[PDB]
Amino acid sequence: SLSAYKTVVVGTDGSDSSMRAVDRAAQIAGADAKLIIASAYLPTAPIYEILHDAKERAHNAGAKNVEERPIVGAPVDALVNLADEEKADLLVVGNVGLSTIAGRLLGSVPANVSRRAKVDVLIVHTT
Amino acid sequence: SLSAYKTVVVGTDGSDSSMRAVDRAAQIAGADAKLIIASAYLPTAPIYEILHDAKERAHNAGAKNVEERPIVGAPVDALVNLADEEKADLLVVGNVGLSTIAGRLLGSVPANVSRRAKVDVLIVHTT
Amino acid sequence: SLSAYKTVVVGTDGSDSSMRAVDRAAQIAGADAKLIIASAYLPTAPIYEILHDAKERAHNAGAKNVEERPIVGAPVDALVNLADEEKADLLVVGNVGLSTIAGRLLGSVPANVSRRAKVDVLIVHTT
Amino acid sequence: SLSAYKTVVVGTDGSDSSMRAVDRAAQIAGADAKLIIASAYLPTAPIYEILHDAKERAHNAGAKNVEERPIVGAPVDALVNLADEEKADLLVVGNVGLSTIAGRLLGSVPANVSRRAKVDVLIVHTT
Repeated sequence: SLSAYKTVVVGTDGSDSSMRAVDRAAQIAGADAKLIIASAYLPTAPIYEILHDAKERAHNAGAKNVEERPIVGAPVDALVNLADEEKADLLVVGNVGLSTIAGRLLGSVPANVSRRAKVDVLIVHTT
Repeated sequence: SLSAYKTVVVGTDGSDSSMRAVDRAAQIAGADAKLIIASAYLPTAPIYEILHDAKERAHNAGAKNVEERPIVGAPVDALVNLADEEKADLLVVGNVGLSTIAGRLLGSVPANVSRRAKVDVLIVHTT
Repeated sequence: SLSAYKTVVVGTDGSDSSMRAVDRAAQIAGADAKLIIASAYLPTAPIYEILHDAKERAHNAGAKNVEERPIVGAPVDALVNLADEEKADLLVVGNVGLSTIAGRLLGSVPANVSRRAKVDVLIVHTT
Repeated sequence: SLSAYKTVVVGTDGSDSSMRAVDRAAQIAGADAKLIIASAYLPTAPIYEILHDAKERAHNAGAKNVEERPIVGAPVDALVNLADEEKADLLVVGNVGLSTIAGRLLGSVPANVSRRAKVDVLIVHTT
């Protein structure tokens, strides 16, 4: 008798593939959940334009409670910290990878399956 | 303009973790989506009792169009095969892993982040 | 003109796969390199017997300079710390995994290939 | 007991990263082992030139028995096939990855640890 996701965080770097993850995250967050869009600062900084556009796409997709957020430093650690400070219950990202031997050999199976079967993959954490 | 998922496939082994994944999967499939519950066969077989209970769990969660299906041979290839044959647009599994050096060192980052942040992780496929 | 590995760290939980990784790590360390054998502490603690035996097997494999080390807390973070503290140049682990749908879906590709092609995999870091 | 590797394979795309992995693979191949350099085809031919540059770097690294070999189709499967056809006992790749939120979140832990500790990672298969 679980409840719907209340705090969704989605990462975007502005790529077209990335925007699809934003849309899906928007559809899930809807009008009752909080949607946080994040982007890693690799280098007004250009990231803010990416966040703004992403925030607009989210609104057009149905997300009413949207906010942007730059990620600083080692992205994954920052993301985990964000999830904890915002008590996120769902994290979303768009699949991506390299078509080279190394790029593929060093990947993760979930990302691989997602690409192989052109499907989305959901990992449910355990208490 | 994104609509909800139509064909949701979830994996389970009968453990507690798997049941949470089933709940979440059911909650998403709801009533207007097809929910296929899969389980890997690895020695009527006891797997059918697990699939039956999971099926009832999916029902007690809101899933209507529920159906069970045993996974045979290499589970990933089978799963990829099942999704392609059923036009699935969402695969779901409960997180799981080993806590030994090798167990943790050989895993995937999404699995790891899911555990560290006690949050679910969604990988959205691209074109 | 890259030279041979000088400081090798291998992890073991005392299983048979792990012991094979110990033999391989020992074969690489030989008589001119330092071999550090690590094991994650989960719970004289039983971990010391496992370490002692691993040390014995390393010697019988030609490794002259071998020391044991218990790993505490989150395993990967402890391993990264050890590698930094001992200036390691090669980490070794025996492949391992779960055979359930989730176990396989959440794994890494390098571990998958290792099992698929029954071969050892080596990831070379970059600057 | 165990003996050094006899058939070593190493993928490369010509990148600086790949070249470092070539050097390491060659250092291991030495003179009494065969080094098979591989490169994905279609991720006087661009791929053949890369393979040429690799054979030369390998030779200088101390590799005696070297041989170029283009990979066709999905790199991983081809690599797995190549491994079995050549009965390779070791695969080598240069660590590579994306720095975006998705890029790091979707990677594998072995690749990640290799980057964090700037160390090489070896996964020993079981039997």
